[PDB]
Amino acid sequence: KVFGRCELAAAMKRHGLDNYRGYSLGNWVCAAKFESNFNTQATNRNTDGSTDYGILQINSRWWCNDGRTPGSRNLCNIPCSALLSSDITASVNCAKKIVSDGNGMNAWVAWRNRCKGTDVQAWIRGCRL
Repeated sequence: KVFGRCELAAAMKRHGLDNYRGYSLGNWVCAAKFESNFNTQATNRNTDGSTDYGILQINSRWWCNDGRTPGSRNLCNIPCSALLSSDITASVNCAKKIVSDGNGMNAWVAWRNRCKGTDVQAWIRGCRL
């Protein structure tokens, strides 16, 4: 599923991401834009052999099982395929655990490089929320 910007903002808000760990909703929308272009089916292979999955490009080295990332963990307790669903529940729950893990949203390199320090609220501007 390819979400609209405001559609995703509303879904993320319903699932409790606004202000989660102090990160306003715009941060999460910005992160999804630059990680996946709002596409739940996005997958990208990393040099280390792990793969990033879903709307927030959650990585198989730590967070989910894909059966092909040697030495990895599955801290979210899910198959990585769960992160590709049109229903973002799994991605949101897993993201809550990632962002709570010490480094905050810096876990998403695209957030750090493209959202951090910018007017992230612009990403939810005009949205009925």
